[PDB]
Amino acid sequence: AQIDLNITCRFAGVFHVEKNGRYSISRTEAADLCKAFNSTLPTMAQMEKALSIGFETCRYGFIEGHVVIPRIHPNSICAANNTGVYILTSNTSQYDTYCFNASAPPEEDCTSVTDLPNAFDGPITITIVNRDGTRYVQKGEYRTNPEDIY
Amino acid sequence: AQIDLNITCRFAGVFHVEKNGRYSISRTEAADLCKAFNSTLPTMAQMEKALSIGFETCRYGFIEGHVVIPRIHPNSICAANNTGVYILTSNTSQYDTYCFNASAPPEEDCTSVTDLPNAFDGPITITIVNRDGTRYVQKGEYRTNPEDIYP
Amino acid sequence: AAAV
Repeated sequence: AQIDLNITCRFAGVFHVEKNGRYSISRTEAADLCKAFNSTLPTMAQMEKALSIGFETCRYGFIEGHVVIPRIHPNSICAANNTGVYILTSNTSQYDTYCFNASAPPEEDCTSVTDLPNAFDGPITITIVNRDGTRYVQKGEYRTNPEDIY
Repeated sequence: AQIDLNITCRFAGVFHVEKNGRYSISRTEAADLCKAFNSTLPTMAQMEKALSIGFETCRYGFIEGHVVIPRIHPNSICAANNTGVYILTSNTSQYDTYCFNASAPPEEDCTSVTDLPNAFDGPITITIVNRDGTRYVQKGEYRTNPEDIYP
Repeated sequence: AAAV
């Protein structure tokens, strides 16, 4: 079993995590992922700060209490051309996640991430994929909710 | 550097290709990429047939004459609950692509794709990622437009 | 010869 975690640079601590190239993360799994990155689901304030200094994606993802997509440049395929932190109002399915790392520096940090640092023992092949495509592989687990496992 | 090509199973010959986990394919690169898979950009009729047997994604991609997203079940995160082979009007950005293969069978073919079969020599590490997550890596190139390779 |  494989899990690829594709991550962005951090913007004021905030980063995006996509699992296996598809919307595949539940709210409980999102919280477990952020914890495994020594991170937390972002607050709205944290997400607004990240947007303000250049953070955008074309993907919906969890933050604490909401599902959002941060948009800076209007694109017709990303939140119907809206800009700002766009809040999803039919927020029922699986998404990606955002995470906030309190250790990160104030602006943009693209420093290569070489493992999932706070995973635990398990048999899953877990790969961190950075922005440049570099891949780092370990064996472990991070999910704590049985309903995410089966 | 490296290029990951994440592909779906084929439905009536139609499949989706996403490059490097984000919208990153131009129309010229899309045509080159389908050619490298022994395939062509689908017609609308080919997309409709694929849709009719269960093909859908949450991604926009090139076809012949349009950029579309095939939707069976409404989802607010995938063309705002629209259904059908939904046509994107403002269509000037980079997307994913769809491709049609004439050899593929009429229903769903999930046979592992273990290389990019009609590429040519080059220095790029190209990985095919199948729907089941299995990865197959080669060296090559498939892009023929300098503007795609060196923006 | 002409497969995906």
